[PDB]
Amino acid sequence: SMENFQKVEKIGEGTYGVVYKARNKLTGEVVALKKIRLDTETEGVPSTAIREISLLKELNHPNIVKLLDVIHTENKLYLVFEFLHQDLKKFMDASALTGIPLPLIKSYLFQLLQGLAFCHSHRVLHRDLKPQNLLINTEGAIKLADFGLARAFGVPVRTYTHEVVTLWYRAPEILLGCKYYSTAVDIWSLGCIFAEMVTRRALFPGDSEIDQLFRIFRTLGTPDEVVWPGVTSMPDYKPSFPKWARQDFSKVVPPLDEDGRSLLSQMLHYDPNKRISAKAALAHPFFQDVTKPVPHL
Amino acid sequence: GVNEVPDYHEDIHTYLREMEVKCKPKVGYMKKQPDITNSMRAILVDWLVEVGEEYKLQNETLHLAVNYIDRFLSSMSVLRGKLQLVGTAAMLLASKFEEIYPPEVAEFVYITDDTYTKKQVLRMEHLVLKVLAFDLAAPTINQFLTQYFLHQQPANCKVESLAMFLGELSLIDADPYLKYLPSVIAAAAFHLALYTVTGQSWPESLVQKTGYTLETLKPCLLDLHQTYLRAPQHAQQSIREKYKNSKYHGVSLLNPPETLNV
Ligand SMILES: O=C1CC(I)=CC=N1
Ligand SMILES: O=C1CC(I)=CC=N1
Ligand SMILES: O=C1CC(I)=CC=N1
Ligand SMILES: O=C1CC(I)=CC=N1
Repeated sequence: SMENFQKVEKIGEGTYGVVYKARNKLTGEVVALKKIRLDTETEGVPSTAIREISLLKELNHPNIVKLLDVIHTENKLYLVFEFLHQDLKKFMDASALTGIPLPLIKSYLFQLLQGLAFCHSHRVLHRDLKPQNLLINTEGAIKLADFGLARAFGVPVRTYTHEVVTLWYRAPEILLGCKYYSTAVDIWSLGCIFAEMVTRRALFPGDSEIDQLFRIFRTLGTPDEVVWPGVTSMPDYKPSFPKWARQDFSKVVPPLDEDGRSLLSQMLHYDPNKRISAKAALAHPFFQDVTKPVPHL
Repeated sequence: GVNEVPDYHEDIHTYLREMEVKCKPKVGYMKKQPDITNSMRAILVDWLVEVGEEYKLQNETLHLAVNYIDRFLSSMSVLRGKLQLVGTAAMLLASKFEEIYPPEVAEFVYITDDTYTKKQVLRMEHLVLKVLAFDLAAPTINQFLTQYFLHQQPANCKVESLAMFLGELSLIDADPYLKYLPSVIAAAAFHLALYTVTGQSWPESLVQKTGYTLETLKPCLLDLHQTYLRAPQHAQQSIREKYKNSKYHGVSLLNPPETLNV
């Protein structure tokens, strides 16, 4: 079954066991293999994998990681993925001192939005966008990956799982514990990620939910009904929240131009309804001159 | 606002339609099954409705499960003794796909009265997965209804509940409803339901959306009216029992119209 794959090295470890880089012995293709142990006497195939496999089957776009195969045994599932060089997080950290060229940031965000526009146009929410789940190659591409916390949604949306994004990239609607959430949460995450590519530090690194909330208010201004209608009649909103002012994106993301700051604010808007869509954002003036640079590796 | 995904409603609709074609079962599968029949299938789906009600599962889960069952029986000969095994396994898969808090496998074994072992349920799960090649993201009648209920400017709980009900009745009966796409059955249920309550028809807004006129929706609407009319006499009652409850506003208890006008 796996006789044609030669293991090279371990490259990660996530929801399902360990991910290994491997080489097709016959074709020379390099791949990432994900090994999922099947609970044959207890729970069977985990819901995470049913969702990832089924959803990645549908989603065929240049900025979404390709699932190449699923190889079954009685006792294990191997998912065969295209291999990409490393994740954005590792690239970010490697670029902590040199910085990331603005042209590459723009290219990356553009592709991320193209990938994500595709996911939303196909009744799918990613719900775990964070640098560690975005893969880059050496030729200048970036791709959405790790679709384990993904969910095919209906229209309108219904109540979905509340424990979703990693805290730092969690949208205010989820924090405040709203009954419904949608594509806006994924845009919020990308917005967090844009900022992070620019500064190479996380935008809202909270220790807790209450802290996460305070971190956002301090930066974007404690929201009110004039900015976010309904914010005060939100489940976990408190009248007591201090009233900080919105910080100038010229101190927030000093390196970012007039177009960048505009698109960012749009991506980080409080109200989900007024928050930009991936489709909208693809048109934004920021990307007018977008190129496809190669990253320094 | 953003919960109706305006910037994407069109693209999703287009896609669901394209997908409901590929995930469509074989219309004449029951003839090529030597040992199982529309009647037995009816019992199965009715049992899933119960199960759905006992475990307070979503309606969408039930729809998916039935989609999984028809496509498997479209590829695999199954003996009568194992028809339930397929259905339990499908409900299991749909729960895993769609529910926040799916029942544990043990509870899927409990509902088959120990007809089957856990090992059998779990093995059938994998086999179902291989036979559908993990294409589990099937568009359902509900996925179309929820979108149709949106163009319903006068939002009616009664209309919304009633359409769901006609929706589910269609699950039971391979003949005729295997020969209609989910999008169609959703419209016929949605038309039939609106009329019965308000007096109104398929709205133009939904004609422009779907390309579906009442001319093209008539064959289905005919069978549905029939199904609605015979509903109290149907050998399968779980859905009528279901939609008596306050939750669904007793729409089942309502008397169907007697004529449709065309
Ligand atoms: O049997 C195997 C497992 C793995 I991971 C790679 C190659 N062969
Ligand atoms: O064998 C396979 C491959 C893929 I991609 C999806 C499901 N089964
Ligand atoms: O497809 C992948 C997964 C992982 I973990 C690293 C690189 N490529
Ligand atoms: O236990 C059962 C199974 C079935 I299929 C129908 C009713 N009861």
